[PDB]
Amino acid sequence: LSKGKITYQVWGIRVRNGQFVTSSVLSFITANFNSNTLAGKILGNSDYGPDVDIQNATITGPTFSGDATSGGKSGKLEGKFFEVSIGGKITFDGDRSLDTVFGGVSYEKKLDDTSQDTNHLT
Repeated sequence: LSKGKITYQVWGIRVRNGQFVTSSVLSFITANFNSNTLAGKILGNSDYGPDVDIQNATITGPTFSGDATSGGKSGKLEGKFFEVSIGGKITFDGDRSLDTVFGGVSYEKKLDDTSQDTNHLT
């Protein structure tokens, strides 16, 4: 994970009414391994509830973290990189019903991408 961009296709899980419900037209998260930045959005639905937005997260080695917002609440993102895959968790201290674990697989890899941005690959 030394350079390039990977755009992942991701799904979150929340608990609603004593069951696990998934999120989501696709949810992307993009990791830029040049600039060590990450961004994306988990799209919800009526059961999973509000979308999760991730602007300007950070990458260090095979780990990433940052802030997220969902339903007006701010969350703390932590996750890992492992077709390759990604997973993580987002905690919302102001409303813990928004807490979610997510995972995903690579949608598009550009390992020789030399851009600095976290715009999704298509």
